Amino acid sequence: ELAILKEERTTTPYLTKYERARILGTRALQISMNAPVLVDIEGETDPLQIAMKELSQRKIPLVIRRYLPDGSYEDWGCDELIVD
Amino acid sequence: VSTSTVGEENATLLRLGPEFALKQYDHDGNEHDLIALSLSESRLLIREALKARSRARNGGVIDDDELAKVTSGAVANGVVKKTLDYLNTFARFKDEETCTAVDQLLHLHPFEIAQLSSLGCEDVDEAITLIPSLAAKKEVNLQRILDELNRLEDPY
Amino acid sequence: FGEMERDCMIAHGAAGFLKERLMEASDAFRVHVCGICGLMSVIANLKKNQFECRSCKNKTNIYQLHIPYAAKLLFQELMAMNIAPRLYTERSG
Amino acid sequence: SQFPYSSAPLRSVKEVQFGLLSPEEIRAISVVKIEYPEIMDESRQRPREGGLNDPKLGSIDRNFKCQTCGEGMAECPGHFGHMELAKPVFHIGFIPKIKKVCECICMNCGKLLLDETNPTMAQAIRIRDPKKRFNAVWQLCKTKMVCEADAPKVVSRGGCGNTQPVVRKDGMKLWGTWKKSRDAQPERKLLTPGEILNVFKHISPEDCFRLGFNEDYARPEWMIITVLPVPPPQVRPSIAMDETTQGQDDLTHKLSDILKANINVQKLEMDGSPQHIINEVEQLLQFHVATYMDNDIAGQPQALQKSGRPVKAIRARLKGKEGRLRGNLMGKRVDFSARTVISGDPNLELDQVGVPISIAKTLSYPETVTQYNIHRLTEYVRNGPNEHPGAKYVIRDNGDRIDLRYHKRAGDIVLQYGWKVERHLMDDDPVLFNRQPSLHKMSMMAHRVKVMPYSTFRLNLSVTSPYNADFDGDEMNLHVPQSEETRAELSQLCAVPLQIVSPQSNKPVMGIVQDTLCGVRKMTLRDTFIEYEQVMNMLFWVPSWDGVVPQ
Amino acid sequence: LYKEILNVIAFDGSYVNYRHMALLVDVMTSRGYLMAITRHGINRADTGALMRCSFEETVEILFEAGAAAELDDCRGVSENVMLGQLAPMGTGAFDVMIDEKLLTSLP
Amino acid sequence: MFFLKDLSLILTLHPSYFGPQMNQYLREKLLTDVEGTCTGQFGYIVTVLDGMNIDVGKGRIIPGSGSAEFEVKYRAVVWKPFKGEVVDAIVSNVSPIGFFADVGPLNVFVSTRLIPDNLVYNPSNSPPAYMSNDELITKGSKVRLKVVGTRTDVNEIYAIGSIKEDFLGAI
Amino acid sequence: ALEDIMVHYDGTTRNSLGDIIQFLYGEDGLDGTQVERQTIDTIPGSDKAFHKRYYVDLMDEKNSIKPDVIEYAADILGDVELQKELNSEYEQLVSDRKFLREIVFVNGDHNWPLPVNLRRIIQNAQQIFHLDRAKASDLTIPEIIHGVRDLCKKLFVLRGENELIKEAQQNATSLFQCLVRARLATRRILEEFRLNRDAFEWVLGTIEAQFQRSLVHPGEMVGVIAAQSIGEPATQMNVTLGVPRLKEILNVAKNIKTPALTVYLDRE
RNA sequence: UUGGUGUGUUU
Ligand SMILES: [Mg+2]
Ligand SMILES: [Zn+2]
Ligand SMILES: [Zn+2]
Ligand SMILES: [Zn+2]
Repeated sequence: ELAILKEERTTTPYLTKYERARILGTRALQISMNAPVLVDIEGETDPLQIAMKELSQRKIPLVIRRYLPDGSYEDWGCDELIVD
Repeated sequence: VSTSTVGEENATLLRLGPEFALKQYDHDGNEHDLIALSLSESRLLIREALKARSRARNGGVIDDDELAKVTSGAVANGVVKKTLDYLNTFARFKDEETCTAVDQLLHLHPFEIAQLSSLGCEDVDEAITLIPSLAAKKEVNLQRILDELNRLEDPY
Repeated sequence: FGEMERDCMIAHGAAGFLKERLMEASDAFRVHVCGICGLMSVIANLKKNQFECRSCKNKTNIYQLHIPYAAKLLFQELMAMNIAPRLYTERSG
Repeated sequence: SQFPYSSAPLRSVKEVQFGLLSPEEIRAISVVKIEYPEIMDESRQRPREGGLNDPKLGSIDRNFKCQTCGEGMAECPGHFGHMELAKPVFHIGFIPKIKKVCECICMNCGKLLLDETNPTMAQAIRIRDPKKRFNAVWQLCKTKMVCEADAPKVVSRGGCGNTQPVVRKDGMKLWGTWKKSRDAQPERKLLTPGEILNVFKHISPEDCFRLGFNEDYARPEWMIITVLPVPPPQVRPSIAMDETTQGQDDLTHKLSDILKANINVQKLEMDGSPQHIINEVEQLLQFHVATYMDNDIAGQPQALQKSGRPVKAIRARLKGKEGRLRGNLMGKRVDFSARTVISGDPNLELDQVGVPISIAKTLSYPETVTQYNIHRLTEYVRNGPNEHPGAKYVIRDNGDRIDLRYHKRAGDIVLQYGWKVERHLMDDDPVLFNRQPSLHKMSMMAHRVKVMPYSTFRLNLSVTSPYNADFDGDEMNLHVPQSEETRAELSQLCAVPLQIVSPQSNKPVMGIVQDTLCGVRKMTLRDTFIEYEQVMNMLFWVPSWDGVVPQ
Repeated sequence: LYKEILNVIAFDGSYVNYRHMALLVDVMTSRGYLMAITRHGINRADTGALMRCSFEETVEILFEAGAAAELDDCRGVSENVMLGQLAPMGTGAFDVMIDEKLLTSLP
Repeated sequence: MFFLKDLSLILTLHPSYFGPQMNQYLREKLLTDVEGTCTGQFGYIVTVLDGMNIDVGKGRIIPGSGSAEFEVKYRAVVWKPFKGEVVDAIVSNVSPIGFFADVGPLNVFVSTRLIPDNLVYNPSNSPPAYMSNDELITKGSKVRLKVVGTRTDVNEIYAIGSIKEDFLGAI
Repeated sequence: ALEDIMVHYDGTTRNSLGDIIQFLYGEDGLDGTQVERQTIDTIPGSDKAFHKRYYVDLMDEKNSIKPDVIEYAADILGDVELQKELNSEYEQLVSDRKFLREIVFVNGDHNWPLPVNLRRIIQNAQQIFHLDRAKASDLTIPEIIHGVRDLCKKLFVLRGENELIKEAQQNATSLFQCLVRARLATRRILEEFRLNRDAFEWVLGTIEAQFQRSLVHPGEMVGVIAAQSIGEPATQMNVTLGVPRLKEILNVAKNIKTPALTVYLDRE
């Protein structure tokens, strides 16, 4: 109906900072609610530093749904998008 | 809680409410005729679905009281066991061979097609009474339908 | 936390902070809607757990929301002036 | 957790369906018909059912639960009532649009004085915008003077041939002037609202669709009120005058005045009536319904109170700077703020703000009890609420509040994984920081927490330029996040190191101020020499110095 | 229009990026005529109803909201604030899913 | 009356469930929550088709709460009765006020005023039954009734029958 | 007035309805903070200066590369196979000079706010790679030409492959590619700056990455930042100027107080 | 733990 295949993807393949902000907030909220961490834990035990330790390595199980302004949307995985 | 695709009920007048219109829609938006099921059809689907679910849980390796235990929760065990025994004692065409024969014989509203198969009848007089919707349709063979249906009906 | 504070929050854009400010550290308030006539007329008994849109005989098409209590105040004031805000929870066209 | 559980699932609003209200749907939504002007029974303790304070509307007393929803006052939204007016009235807010509508159509059959025959009208029909559609029909019909009996062999469209009157507006009272015939007596007469109701009930849905309305939402016999609703008393709750007597809200006074004029209407048609005693009591009814929604109408004196003050209408509760929207919804007052007078402190970083201890005691932050923060949070319990660094509450997994000033036994409390604890304002948290008024997108900036005695706010002095603060007594606020989500929102966008460069003028707007600047210019003039000994300290002050002096 | 704004700002030595003035002078000629900044500009747009009501004249424009059966899908900002919603910008211009793709890659 | 119905269920998942078996948990959760339950809108949901292959979709993270919202679409066999619908049944009990007949999931009450006059309740008989001369309605008797009224408790539905009409009665 | 304007994931500028206002954000796609005022060197000066600085000549010996700076200098002089490359590139820059002279920046004031500033990267590589020496280099002219030409098709602002995408791509970064070829032409690099190969490859990769990192971000609520950042000098500010002139320009009057003409006369 | 008016002072 709306959705586009993952090959016509003409939006920018970067994370930008607003996207980055929401990913950090939501991943940190999950790991605050006892979602176990994929990366090592040295001294970074506060959840925001845990989230930046993940995004440093690009280890994030989320999906951006950019609503393109028709209404359709490009399901970008985190794994493919280039971390700034 | 649980919702459907669609976003005074009188079975005699074929008024089935907003949920059971003639044209339904599947989870892709495609148009589809309403799927009304005779007692015999329903017996095949429910029994097939229950044993297929049990096989999938066993990685790929009969009785209704055992087949109803596949469900989860005592409420579901109850409704399914009560439904199988009802279908076990009123489904005329208890195998898919006869069932497809009845399927081709009948294939006319989908509600009537399921009633004619579920309710055994002797004559046309008994069919247009219990199913008063067949009145103004004007296309019988009904009798040989009922005769073939009754002949296809296995003994018990 | 006035207007122009909200303006600079929009300029930064992190509106999730704004949904903290004007929902959660304030008059967080919970209402119900009948999904057919779209209104908040649905009478709420909870320990008996029953509902009735009495202009519709609707007993199933029922949702709750999370709106500011002053927004609800707007709605009751308006319906007491005969304008009908109806809140349908799906895009229609 | 802050709400009691319900089974209807949470969804956000998507579409506002604005529309009008039928008289019907008002009659079908309520629970009670409204009758009696007195509030009390006979001053007898639970006032009169049938008066204005029906407990079936929702009780405005803490200790008597509601008698319709069966909840407390904390949860009951209220329920609408409605007062059956005997005489139908105008809504006060539609009188120009109702004016235009009775400028449009026939007054006998109620039909539009144009069809698709006249082709400019037939072109105006094709418009997808309702508003300028009704403008174009309003334009082309104001010249059309006669209801065509014929189609504009008799093709009788529906009209009788009687002319169409000229619609004046005079406040609440309309004056239609037919050209009752050429020239003969013009009967400029008051358009009684019930006559127009009987007109409006005779409209085809096509004339609804052409004239800028919609049938299931805005049917223009609904712009005349037969039944004016009653809001529940949360919207007019009684105020403790001096803690025994309740002065009422002015809505209660006005609905009492409406119900008094209602009964003095129904008193006249049940006895000998001298025909303008009828007219004045009806016009007084219309007056009371007018001031229920608006006490600002031009030309007429205001509705007045028992002090000499004007009445708080519904219109006065919505317009103005301090109405419900600009004063309560678009912007409002909130909590977890703080406020003081500031002081400079150059012995600081750029993202640090001094926190007086008592403000750290009062405010808090809910840190989630996780599996990596149990020990300190238990210690913050063991400081309790009179000792920084510490805690004030444990919210359980359900919604249980334990105020630790009112609890003897902190020592026997284990905590569970996933409970909630609000500890105090400890170091290194985001705060928002902010000075009224905001003027550019740096005027709110995030920071970090440094805890100091001697109760003022500390700053760096390089941040003095963006907030535009001096130290002759400014107030700067301090909002606090109450979630993890907003913490990361602030820490990645509204932090000072990410807002250095202002797109106002694509330059840094945070620089050097008074002393550091004029001092460094006095320092690195050419003829300035320093001995080694003082230089030891001076290079010790740099946090980023490696450990190597220059040559 | 652009020459006017760049003049009367940069008379007192003050400096402005092009793209901000550009966005202002192009919104002022969105619709083929000068959509000036008053109530007459924005409220005579067919945009979101409460967004237009939040600026001026909220009584009349609410009466024209309910008076003509408008459908406001609430994509304006002021709606989604006063309906207490995830507003559509910043972090909320876009939803976030869970991912069966990467959680299949996970053990 | 049996149908195939395309239904869906909104499931909200707490972040502590964000683990490697998330989709399988949701599929089991759908079955536990939907199978055997009754609603006046669809009827009894008897069994869900193809339960182990249900596509649960992706969970949308709810802003501000961290929890994920799944819309689990599925197709089930549902049974809803109708006023006017003739059905067969098996009588479960007989009492002075009529008899009760099991029509699949639910139970139907036929009162004495909706039983033909020649059928007389005989308690002395063993086993107790409504009897005539060539008619016999005891427990376990196949009967054909007509649903003349459906009442809804949203938990269990209640239907009242009748054999006071043509071609209805014992079979 | 602006409070909803959001730059979406197609580089456009819509309101709540979708009234698109600018097809490309700020006519460039570049974030508003991320500029400096630089010098597009090929605007000013005479034809003598341009033909002396840039015009390569591979037939005449002396107007070529003075051979101290390059290793391969035996392998060069006379080859028309490389001369036609350089004539095409000199005509390229005459096209750019006519372009930036006569279309865009007509009065020739060359200082303009333009993104990522390359000169700083060049001298950063210089101080990294110890770039004195006054030494032969092994970096050839065809590698320079193909580096510039393979740069000018890697500055994707508007990504995708439809015809208006490629057209809007070349409409987008014409001035920025004009900047790069205004600086990194062959005689300027291999005389005035003296790079090596490895410095030049690092220059290419870094101009890639930072003109990627100064694209505007999507969802920058540019109307709101815009409105505040125009209101802010309005705080601290014979023709009317200042606040009433700003008020009249916003609230658009049919009667402003003292209108004016700018009337040129003809050249004779 | 009142409302509602009104006055003076802070940035
Ligand atoms: Mg000052
Ligand atoms: Zn309803
Ligand atoms: Zn109540
Ligand atoms: Zn007429």
